[PDB]
Order: sequence, then structure tokens, then C-alpha cells
Amino acid sequence: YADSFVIRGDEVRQIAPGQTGKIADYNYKLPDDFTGCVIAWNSNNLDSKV
Amino acid sequence: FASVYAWNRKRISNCVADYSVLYNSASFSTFKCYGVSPTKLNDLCFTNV
Amino acid sequence: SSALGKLQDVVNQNAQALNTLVKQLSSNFGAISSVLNDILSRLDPP
Repeated sequence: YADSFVIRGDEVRQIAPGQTGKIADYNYKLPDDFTGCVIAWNSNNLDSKV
Repeated sequence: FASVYAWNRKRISNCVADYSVLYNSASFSTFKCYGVSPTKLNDLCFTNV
Repeated sequence: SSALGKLQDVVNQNAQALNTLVKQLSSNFGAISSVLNDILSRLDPP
């Protein structure tokens, strides 16, 4: 499965197994025996506008 | 705030502490808990903080 | 009425072993406490 979304820069630390926060609490929660991989890259020029 | 070489020291005492307003404020760049994971703070009692 | 040491010793040995078994329920073995209601109260499941 591939899940996709957009978050802040310093919220990428909550996207894993056994984490907590405004994001991992109630936006997107990863089980505690996760198996896959997590990939993330900056996208300032595409998603941020003047 | 206070310098790094003379830090401050406040002795929080008998009160009603709500570490949830801290834990979910999302304004903190670093929130690590060592003796005790963060979500179980609002369910324990100590002598001094 | 005024010698049964071989019978007393087998009683004593068994009691001394059963007490050592219970007295081990209060060692950490390298943990934060000896109580499961204390590791299940100041630690997250992971």
C-alpha cells in the first residue's frame, strides 16, 4: 500500500511506529509493528505560494 | 529566559498539572520523555516537579 | 521427651527454597521497577 500526504517540515518525525503528536495522534497513525518504509522530500517550490 | 551557565530552577509544587496542553501544543520542536512516555503523564502523581 | 534433626532438615530446606522463590518477585533484573503496574504507567507500549 502507498499512502500520500503533505505535512510541515518538522512533523516528519511523527511518521513512524510508536510515535505521538498532533499528527500521529489524530491524523495518521502507524501500527506498532510496522513493516514498510517511510519516504519524504521537501517540496517548498510546488506547494507554497506567495 | 536565563543563561545556559546559570540556568534557572523553579520548583513546581502542589497543583493540578496538565501535561496535555504541553504534549499537543505542536509548537515544540523537541519533546522527549525518558523515565515515562508522554501520554501517561496526566495519570500519575509525584512529590515535586 | 527431654534428635529429629534429619526430619527437621528436610522441612527447613523446602521452606528456605520457597521463600527464596517469592523474594525474587522484588528484583529488577535491570529494569526500572519490579512492578508491572509501574512499567505500564510511565512508559508507552513500545
